[PDB]
Amino acid sequence: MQLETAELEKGLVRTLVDVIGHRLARDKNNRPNVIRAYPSDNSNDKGLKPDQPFITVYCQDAATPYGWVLDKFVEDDVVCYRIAFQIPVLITVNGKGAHSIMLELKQRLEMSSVRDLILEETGATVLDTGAIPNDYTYLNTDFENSAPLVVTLVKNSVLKDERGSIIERVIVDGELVYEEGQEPPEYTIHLDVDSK
Amino acid sequence: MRLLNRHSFVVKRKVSEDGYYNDDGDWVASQDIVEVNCKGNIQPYIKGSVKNGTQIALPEGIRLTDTRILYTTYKLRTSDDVEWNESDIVMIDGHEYEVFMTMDWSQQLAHTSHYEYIIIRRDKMNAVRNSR
Repeated sequence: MQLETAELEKGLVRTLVDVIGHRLARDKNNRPNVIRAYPSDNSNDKGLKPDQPFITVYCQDAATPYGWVLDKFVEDDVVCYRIAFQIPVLITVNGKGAHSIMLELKQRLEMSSVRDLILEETGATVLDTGAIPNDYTYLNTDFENSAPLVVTLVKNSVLKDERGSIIERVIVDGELVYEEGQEPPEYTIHLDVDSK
Repeated sequence: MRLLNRHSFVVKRKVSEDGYYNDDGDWVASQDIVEVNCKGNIQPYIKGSVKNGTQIALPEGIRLTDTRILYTTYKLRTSDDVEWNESDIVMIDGHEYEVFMTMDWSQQLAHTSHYEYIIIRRDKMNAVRNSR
């Protein structure tokens, strides 16, 4: 499995539709309003703001606090590497009662279930979950209630080194001497070992 | 009138307004795009820090930003989240100009009712599709 935030966001979006979809608004296709941040298509088209309440998913960054390389192994003749990653994600609810919805979303991510569905879709484990503020932003006319939350994930990624190769034959030479630097060696041992 | 129709340009209106969000959350623009022929008048927009054909120096290289004002009797529309429709596009010099602002002077007087729009040159970026 390779690590790609584009897939983690999609998996989280698909999971949230079932986990917390009953509290959200629904579009013309009856689907709950969960979307990825900064919507756009065809390199210039821009999405419209859905009907409230809705959810936004945005991946912040990715780091490797756990060393630099976790494993190096051979799976088939191609060499492989494994690396441990950490990915903080930001989920926000916009509308009225955003805090009341974020609280229930928090209380469900900690269940034994749900954490299995997340791993089934994204193949990642939930590591931490931060606090929830209760924000108000003026916009125009009326304030909008919002409630962000940060959910950190952990995943292992594997890549293939197509430039690598393996050793399958070894040739060894040796000598024996009574004294250091004895120019004609007392004995010479030549060895050759094949994998087969 | 004659001065309101000095220029002829092409407008791309997304006739369908069926844009939606995929099961994965990505945005999918409305599908049916239609070309039209319109007539108006285009002039540079001189106000404040507006940038007409201004070269911009950046660590990444050089950019070019432009913006204009358009007088016409045709009713072009910008993006609207309540009505759930996207903005129109105006082709000037072979490049795209997205309608960002509108000013409704229609139904004011008989012979001088019209519209005003501020159109900004679209920035250069690579294309990606999410269609379901």
